[PDB]
Amino acid sequence: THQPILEKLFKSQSMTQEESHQLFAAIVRGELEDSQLAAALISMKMRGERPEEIAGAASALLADAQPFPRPDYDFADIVGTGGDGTNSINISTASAFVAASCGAKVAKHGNRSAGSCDLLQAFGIRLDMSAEDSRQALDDLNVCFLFAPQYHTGFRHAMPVRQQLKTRTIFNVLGPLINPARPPKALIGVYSPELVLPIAQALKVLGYKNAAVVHGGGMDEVAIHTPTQVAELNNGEIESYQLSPQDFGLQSYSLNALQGGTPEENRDILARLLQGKGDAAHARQVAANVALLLKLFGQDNLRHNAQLALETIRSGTAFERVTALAAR
Amino acid sequence: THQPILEKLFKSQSMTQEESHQLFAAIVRGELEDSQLAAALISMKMRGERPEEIAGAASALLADAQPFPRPDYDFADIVGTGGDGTNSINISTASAFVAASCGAKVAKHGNRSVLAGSCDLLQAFGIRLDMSAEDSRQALDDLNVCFLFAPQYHTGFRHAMPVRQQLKTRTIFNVLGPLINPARPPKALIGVYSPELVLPIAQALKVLGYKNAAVVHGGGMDEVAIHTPTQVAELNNGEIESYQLSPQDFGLQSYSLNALQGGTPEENRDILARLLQGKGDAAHARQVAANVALLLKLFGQDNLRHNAQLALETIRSGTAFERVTALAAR
Ligand SMILES: O=P(O)(O)OC[C@H]1O[C@H](OP(=O)(O)OP(=O)(O)O)[C@H](O)[C@@H]1O
Ligand SMILES: O=P(O)(O)OC[C@H]1O[C@H](OP(=O)(O)OP(=O)(O)O)[C@H](O)[C@@H]1O
Ligand SMILES: [Hg+2]
Ligand SMILES: [Hg+2]
Ligand SMILES: [Mn+2]
Ligand SMILES: [Mn+2]
Ligand SMILES: [Mn+2]
Ligand SMILES: [Mn+2]
Repeated sequence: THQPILEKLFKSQSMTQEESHQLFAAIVRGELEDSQLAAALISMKMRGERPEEIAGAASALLADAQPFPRPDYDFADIVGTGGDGTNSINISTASAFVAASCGAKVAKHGNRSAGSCDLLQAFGIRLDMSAEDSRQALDDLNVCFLFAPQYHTGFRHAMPVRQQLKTRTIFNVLGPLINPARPPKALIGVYSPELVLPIAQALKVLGYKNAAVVHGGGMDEVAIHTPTQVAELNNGEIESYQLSPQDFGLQSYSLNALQGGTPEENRDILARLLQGKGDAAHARQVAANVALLLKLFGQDNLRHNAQLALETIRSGTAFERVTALAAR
Repeated sequence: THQPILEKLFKSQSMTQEESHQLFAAIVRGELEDSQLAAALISMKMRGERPEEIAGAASALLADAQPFPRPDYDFADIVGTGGDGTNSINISTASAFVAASCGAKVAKHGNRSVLAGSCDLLQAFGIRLDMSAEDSRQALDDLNVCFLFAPQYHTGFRHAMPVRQQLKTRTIFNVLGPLINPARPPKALIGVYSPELVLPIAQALKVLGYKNAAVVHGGGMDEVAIHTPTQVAELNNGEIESYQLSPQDFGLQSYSLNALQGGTPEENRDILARLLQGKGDAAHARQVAANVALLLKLFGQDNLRHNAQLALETIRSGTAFERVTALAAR
């Protein structure tokens, strides 16, 4: 029992990485009451979560998470906090398939909201695949999907309070920092510009090799309808800069061009897209995100990266990868 | 749905008395989930509850309080937030019967918290905690005193006890108890567990429209003390004045906090018996004399030395215990 930590929080005092690790270890184990878990989440919220706190929390959740045979070769994650406000299509999910077809190995983590992960079901992709096969799919197809629920069983002890609270808390940012395959590289999108730098520093503490945290025009990704604020981690060194669609040799578009629809529609969108028959704005936003991710693998010419991602798309070869995966 | 108010709280913004009233008017009817109530309580805790918010919340609780036929003559309450970690004898309860024995009408409101409490004492004396409002009002008319037990008049005060004990930390609820007397008295001697709550609580009382009141804290006790100076905030004719009083201001010897200490409920019951009968410890009598003395100030009696002297003669007289038995006889 950690009463001692809670009073520290109630005094607008931040926890140490270890104190936060304890608190969140007890949380995913259901050791806390609804009221306590809520007081913890709200006290941290009002004060403003610190990088060491976010790292300690994530560090805890991963410890509880189910095992995954982590490979040696380089692979990464392309995931975002979501809830950006601007109803858009599933950029990250599409980018994972295009990236896997553009050289990179992507092990994506994430769970159903409509929304995301639901259209993966629609493509006939068993969300509860075994850690054994996902590792296999990753080696053979350069991509796999790790559904949070089966890896973070304890995450359910926090859902009720989160829902009833209907407000943003540290759990919104801990979603992307807990891939059970512990990837060394990652493209992480955040719903707010103020989150870009904090997360970056969190990933550093978590010891990530190469990573990028993005936000632009309200999107928790790389934007085509406006500049994207970036915080890149490399060699334990962080750099801040901003990118525009012309930096990928792409033409700036409009957010509206990237607007979601419904289960059936969106399935068609991503299908007819990965098949190389979608809109131009859709192909652009994706290639832009894949282009920045490829920079985490050492490919520094964003324009060439974008051109390749775009041709890989138009190739249709990506969709043949949701099918190869849908058979296991 | 009060989601708009909860989102405002999470941004370190204060609610208006109206908003506060709405939010707590929902809390007492068990309409909020444990998570939401706890979030609401912690967010106000961390920021610091304002006078206007304390009033809104109290107004809400009083709205759902069972009725009580409020007399037109002057009467008062004498209660504190408790929880001062002092372990002293029951000052306010004793001061309640002594004040009545010399002419002051006292309709004391008592909260629950545990035996080990003022109501547990009166219960030990044989007093009916579930006496009807009519009977407590009839006792106030003839005996100058009566006890209004919280659980009997504030049925919604319970929908918060589970969360309150789980959180194991102070919240706005610790200070609402003393402000929700169901008879809505025009005068009151309220004690608080910390010096910084004196002014805010007196400011809330004014907002709630109290005529004459005094909020105090003295060397750790939520009562007027004689072992050290007492922090006071007095409301009179619509204005609040701040000052401290000292034992000497009452003409009383200054005894230690330790000499006021109590024990088991049984010790506490007999201690209060001997005291009220005019056979207790000097420390005990003196500490009560000081609280009754300030109380009478709310009744236009401005000389504290005289007030304290009257309280002492009232105590050695033994009538205060007489009124105890009489209250029990009903
Ligand atoms: O609150 P909402 O607006 O519904 O968004 C929240 C979701 O968005 C993110 O998807 P991810 O980062 O995996 O990107 P995707 O859209 O490409 O799946 C995240 O994984 C959530 O599932
Ligand atoms: O149990 P605690 O942690 O101390 O907190 C609650 C206390 O508040 C009440 O005091 P009251 O106003 O009735 O005055 P009295 O106790 O001096 O009679 C009650 O009698 C308890 O003493
Ligand atoms: Hg490529
Ligand atoms: Hg009197
Ligand atoms: Mn995304
Ligand atoms: Mn997104
Ligand atoms: Mn008291
Ligand atoms: Mn007391």
